[PDB]
Amino acid sequence: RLPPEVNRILYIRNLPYKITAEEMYDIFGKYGPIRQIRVGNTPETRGTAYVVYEDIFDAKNACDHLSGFNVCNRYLVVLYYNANRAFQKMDTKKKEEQLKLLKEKYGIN
Amino acid sequence: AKHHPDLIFCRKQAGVAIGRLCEKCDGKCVICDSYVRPCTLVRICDECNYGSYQGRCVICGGPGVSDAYYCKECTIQEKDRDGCPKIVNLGSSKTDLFYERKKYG
Amino acid sequence: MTDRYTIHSQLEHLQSKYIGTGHADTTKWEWLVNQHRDSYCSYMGHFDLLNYFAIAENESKARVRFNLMEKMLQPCGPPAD
Amino acid sequence: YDPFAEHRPPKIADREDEYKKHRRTMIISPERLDPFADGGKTPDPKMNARTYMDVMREQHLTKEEREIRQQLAEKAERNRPLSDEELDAMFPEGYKVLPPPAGYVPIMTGFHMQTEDRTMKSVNDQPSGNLPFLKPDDIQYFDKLLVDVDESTLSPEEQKERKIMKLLLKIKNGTPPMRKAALRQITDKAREFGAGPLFNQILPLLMSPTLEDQERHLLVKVIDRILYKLDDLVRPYVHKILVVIEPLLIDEDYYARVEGREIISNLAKAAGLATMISTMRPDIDNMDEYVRNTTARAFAVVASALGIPSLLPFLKAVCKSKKSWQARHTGIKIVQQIAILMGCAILPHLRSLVEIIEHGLVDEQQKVRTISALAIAALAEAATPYGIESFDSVLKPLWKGIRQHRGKGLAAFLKAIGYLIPLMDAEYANYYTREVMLILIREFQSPDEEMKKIVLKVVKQCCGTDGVEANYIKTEILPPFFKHFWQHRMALDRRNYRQLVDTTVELANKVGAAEIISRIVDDLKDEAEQYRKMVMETIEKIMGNLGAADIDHKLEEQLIDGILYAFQEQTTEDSVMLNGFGTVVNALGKRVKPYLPQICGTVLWRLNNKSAKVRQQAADLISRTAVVMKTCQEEKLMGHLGVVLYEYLGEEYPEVLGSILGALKAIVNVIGMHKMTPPIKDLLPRLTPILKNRHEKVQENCIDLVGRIADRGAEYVSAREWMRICFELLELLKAHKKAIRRATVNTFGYIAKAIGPHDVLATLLNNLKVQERQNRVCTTVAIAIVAETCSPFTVLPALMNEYRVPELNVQNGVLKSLSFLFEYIGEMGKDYIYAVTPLLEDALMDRDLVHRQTASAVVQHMSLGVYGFGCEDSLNHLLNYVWPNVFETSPHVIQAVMGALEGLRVAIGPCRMLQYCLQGLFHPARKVRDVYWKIYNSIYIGSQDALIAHYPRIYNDDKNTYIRYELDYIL
Amino acid sequence: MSFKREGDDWSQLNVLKKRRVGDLLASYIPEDEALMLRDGRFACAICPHRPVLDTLAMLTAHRAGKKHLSSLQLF
Amino acid sequence: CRRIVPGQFLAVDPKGRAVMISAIEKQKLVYILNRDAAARLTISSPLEAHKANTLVYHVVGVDVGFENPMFACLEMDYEEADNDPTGEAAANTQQTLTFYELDLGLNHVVR
Amino acid sequence: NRFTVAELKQLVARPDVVEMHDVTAQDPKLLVHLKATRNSVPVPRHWCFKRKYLQ
RNA sequence: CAUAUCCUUAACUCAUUGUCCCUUUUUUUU
Ligand SMILES: [Zn+2]
Ligand SMILES: [Zn+2]
Ligand SMILES: [Zn+2]
Ligand SMILES: [Zn+2]
Repeated sequence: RLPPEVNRILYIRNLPYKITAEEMYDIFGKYGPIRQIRVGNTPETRGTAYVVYEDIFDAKNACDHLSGFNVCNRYLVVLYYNANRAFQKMDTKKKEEQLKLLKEKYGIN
Repeated sequence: AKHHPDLIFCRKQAGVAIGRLCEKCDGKCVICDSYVRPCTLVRICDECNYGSYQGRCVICGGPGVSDAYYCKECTIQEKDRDGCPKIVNLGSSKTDLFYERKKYG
Repeated sequence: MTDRYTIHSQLEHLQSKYIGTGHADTTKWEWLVNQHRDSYCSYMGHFDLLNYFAIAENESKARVRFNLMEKMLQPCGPPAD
Repeated sequence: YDPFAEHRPPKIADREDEYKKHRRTMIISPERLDPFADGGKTPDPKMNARTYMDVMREQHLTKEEREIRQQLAEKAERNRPLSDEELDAMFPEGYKVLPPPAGYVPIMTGFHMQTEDRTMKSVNDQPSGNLPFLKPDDIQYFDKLLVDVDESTLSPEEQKERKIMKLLLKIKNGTPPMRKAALRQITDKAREFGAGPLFNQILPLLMSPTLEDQERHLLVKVIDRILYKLDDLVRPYVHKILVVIEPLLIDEDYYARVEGREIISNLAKAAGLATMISTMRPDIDNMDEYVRNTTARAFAVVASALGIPSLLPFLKAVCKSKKSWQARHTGIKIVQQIAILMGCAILPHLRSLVEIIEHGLVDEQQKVRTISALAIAALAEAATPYGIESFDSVLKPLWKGIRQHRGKGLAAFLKAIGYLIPLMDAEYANYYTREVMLILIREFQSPDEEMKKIVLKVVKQCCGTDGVEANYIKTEILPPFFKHFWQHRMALDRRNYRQLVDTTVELANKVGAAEIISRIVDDLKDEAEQYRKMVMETIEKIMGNLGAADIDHKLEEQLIDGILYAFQEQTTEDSVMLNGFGTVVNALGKRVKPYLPQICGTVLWRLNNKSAKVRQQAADLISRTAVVMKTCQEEKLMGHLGVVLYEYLGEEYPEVLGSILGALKAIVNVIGMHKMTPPIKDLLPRLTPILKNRHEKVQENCIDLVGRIADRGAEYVSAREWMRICFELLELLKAHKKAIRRATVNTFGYIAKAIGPHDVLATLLNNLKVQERQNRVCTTVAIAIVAETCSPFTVLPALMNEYRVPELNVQNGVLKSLSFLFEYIGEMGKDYIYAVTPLLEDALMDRDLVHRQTASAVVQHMSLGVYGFGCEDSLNHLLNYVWPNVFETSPHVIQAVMGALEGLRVAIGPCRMLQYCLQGLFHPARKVRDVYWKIYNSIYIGSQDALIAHYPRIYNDDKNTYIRYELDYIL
Repeated sequence: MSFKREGDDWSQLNVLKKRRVGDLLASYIPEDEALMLRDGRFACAICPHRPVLDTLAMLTAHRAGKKHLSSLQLF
Repeated sequence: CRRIVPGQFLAVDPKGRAVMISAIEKQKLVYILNRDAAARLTISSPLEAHKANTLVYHVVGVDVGFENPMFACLEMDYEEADNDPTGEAAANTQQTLTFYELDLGLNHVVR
Repeated sequence: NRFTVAELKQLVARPDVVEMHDVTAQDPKLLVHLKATRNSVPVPRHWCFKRKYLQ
């Protein structure tokens, strides 16, 4: 009962500058536990954020109710983030040793 | 056509197939696109009348209703000797028209 | 720049199709080798140019045609590079 | 719920099923390396660009990781946990994580008065400047345009990418002026931007979940415009383009499918075989069947572009590979797709292709056996009627499978054998047809959709050969065929409809028209519309091919009654009942004469019922059956009809009025103008206010009627009437349909034959002051039309006088109509070349470039007319004026000049044209040189043989000899 | 259509409009300032390089511009 | 009398099933000749055998019995010779005899 | 590496045709040979002008 | 350089139906 474009990651516009880390986590942590928060440093990106939820349904709910919230006298614009690209190589050696340790652990193959 | 720079002719070795023209294209020259003075009959290469395509329009590709000719001026300049004159790509103009009407309609 | 490169691809397309079209960077050697070879073919084709050459040299026509075919390989000497 | 849902254009994501959604899972990969870059140099270490072996390691590693999770599932996605260092792969570098605090642990209001705030006014949602509306779901693609920043502050890379971002916004959302300018500028500055910065912003836009198909179309238009630019700089981006374009090869929309093909073939020509082969190698054995499907589709396209011998070794290597059957399946699917795409082209390689596929018919994996049979069927269809000797190798496993297998293998094997039967000669064809006929009799029962689609086709293919007997067909094929296939559910699918009508026509060739038509005639009265439509088509084609000599008198009442019933009971508004009616009654010929009272009464009655569609169809039926009443010699009745349709002229529905006019057009043709009732005196002044009607169907059918009266019947109207009707025709030139415009131009010549060229010509010359170009171009053509039909000495003086009018469009207009005039009169134009030579040399000296391009068009057409007639002094004089325009750069003017020179080559000879080029072929500037070289090539192509006598003498240098010594021979 | 006029020819009306705009704007341009070319275009005779402009609307809009004003005061 | 347009050499199959016309260099065309049921001559579309940079001295049709028609040629390739500044490649390039077979089953001409 | 105008003018059979820029040619000997051949017409003079033709 | 606008050119066009069937351990029963 969800559309395919729903994501754990939220993109946030109209965020008042130099808001605290605590206030951020308190605002977004109501809907669920939070995997990670990234806040834009560079001045072109400054004032916007990405929030990753540990749960997909909480992120769904935070989009559904979070939008248009009033923080620091401004409306909050929330969207899903479309993770459409990858920025680094997937480091085959680490993934290889990780899979070797799992397969060694449970005698799979 | 002469009006579309991005269209491209087949130009393979023409054969015994006669090229045809749909009602919209009836009476015009395949190369220079004129309405007057028809001189020679158009022959198309084997691949271009393969199968279902046998008998479609040379210039656009619709159901063909009459034979295609070269005009006199294309004969004198020997433009009738360059190859199969079937147009092998739709081009930008045809595609744009489709998406525009489909957007509206 | 890109227009230079599109002109370049178009002209090498032509040159493959009709042997002996030039472009902006045809050297002297290339142009003259083309017109030598075209001349030889033309001589072979026309019957009376070939008669004239077979009379002016006292040769038979088969010898004349065979020598012209031998000259088609390097008609103007070796390539100038 | 939105109420606007009716109004918005739909998305691509809505029509997609579960299978298609897989293209939204794919993400853009990281940077890939180009091996050929810088002459294949030694790769620089620590570049972090993926090579081929990195890609294959990642692919193998994810296959293994899913095997692991599938194993660990049985013991005990977006939901899955996300590691801290891999997450960093999901975000751009601009942002820094926050540390979680410690206090975070994971797990009415009354009346108040307000304070003034300015802050809500300050925030903006749209970019500043002349930028289009930014939709809310595009924000994360164009967010950098929202914040405002001085250009000088940021780096050249960041200003370059901001520039690209603005251009892309104008291409997506702009008005057509913005869209045109931005498109042009991203094409011209493409190489300067570089292939990198374009694609890493174009490709995220095509991955978006909210595209409409016109926006997708505009984006892929951007991609194939820049693909001509950076022809060799797209190699690191080949695979990234494919996963964003390969979905278009299976798009349900035909033009999307074609433009996906054209951009993959251009991408193949830009990257070359080796890059394409290396890039697509991984996708052959991929774990998803979506990627494998579309890669197999795309290799077919790459083989069309580069040619089959190029990738035939690679393809053989991929079909033999015995580690994975997915790769074998995919290779055989590529061969099938090549045969579907290439058609006739595959024949020179047929024995190379079959030998790749032969080992698949006997494979242990059943999907592979099925695809090998389907690939054989594709190849045998493409090779018709050649290659029977190439397919001798697979006739044995195919046969063995048909006798042996039962079930789902049988459909594919039976299809393959049905296509191989027409390839083979009569002695073996008569063998194979009999046993496969016995299989098809058994399979008529089968309630399985693929088996029905197969056995209709195979019935047709075995019915072509002569080894079947007509008695055998009507005794044993025909009753179960009409019991199992002529059903209502067969008629609903279009492929089944079409196959069914083809096969029944082919049966009628062998058996006879009466035997087929008598089994289906009573279903012209069936009350399912689509069914009746199918039955109508079959009868139509049978009586079109075989005629009606076989149809006795008892069946023709069935037939006439059935087509009248079907005609009266239509709703779907298409031509099938109309074409069917015409074909049947023309086939019947004079036998239909007793039925004409019934038909006339029916049509006459339905011409006035309440439905516009019914009246329209009735007038269409008159236009089809007008000829039958001439052959049936019943001109009195058709004469009466003409009198009746004349009162229906006052119709207010334009569709009905156009059909009334079409019907009238047919009656005038069949009976003639001089016996026409109501007389042409009554009909033409009725028609002149019908000209005003702006509907295209009305205008089209009325102009033809008016123009035909204008020549064959001009004494039925006064000269003032032809003059005012002539004036009215100037509004017909604003029509959108081109046929209306060329019928209108013709009518001007016919009228000028009656009221004389001067009254007509003054009107046409006055019309050149109009601003819009479509009016003026057509007026120009009509001036030439009259000039040709009433000889050019009549309209010349006034047209040449109009060149002195101080208005630009009039002067371009006179030049344009001279261009058409010389094209039309041809050889007869040697009489007026001296007259118009000074006019053209005035135009070729002109400051306006257009004045020069139209004068060059006049020179081209005048040049070819006087070929062989000794007018070379005028033409050589005009060459002296045409030739300095070779350094123009505008393309329209540049191609008019080249056309003029190609016309002049055939009129004043190759020698003059070479004498013009000679000095600039080796000129120091590339500008003068390439223009000069592309004139030389045109002379060379057109007249390569004549130039042997005309080349100059080049002297020998030190080591090369350049004198042609043979010509120097003296006798 | 004689007794009471019917319809209107919008193409010829647009031709008339171009003439009336021309007459209006031309009456504010002195005869030395503008030179009318052979094809109906107009050149500015003040400015030393004689730019040529397609309509009188463009000539008036040119004469507003700053390049013309600077070139004007020298003459 | 162009250099690449065929017409210079003309060879017929000794049984009468095909005819082959070729230019001095890089352009050959085979026509398949047949008889219809009213004993009239019928012609097909041309099958082409093109080989770039290649001179033809003579072309004759080979008398294979009723097998696939063969045509023999006195070819020469000038491609290498135009890329040797020393002029050796002109000296030691050699004429070849090549046989073209018209594969009547697959409707194409193979060298 | 390239000729000056004086050596070029003496090396032509006919030195009246040589111009300032002919030495900049990639094959200057053939260029001045072709400029001095009979009945050939010279390159239009405005190829080097900055102002557009007839403007 | 970077932005609108005006004028003009090309007998420039007025939507389309053309196997996308590809997909699930999936297979019409004596
Ligand atoms: Zn057409
Ligand atoms: Zn033509
Ligand atoms: Zn073709
Ligand atoms: Zn001024």
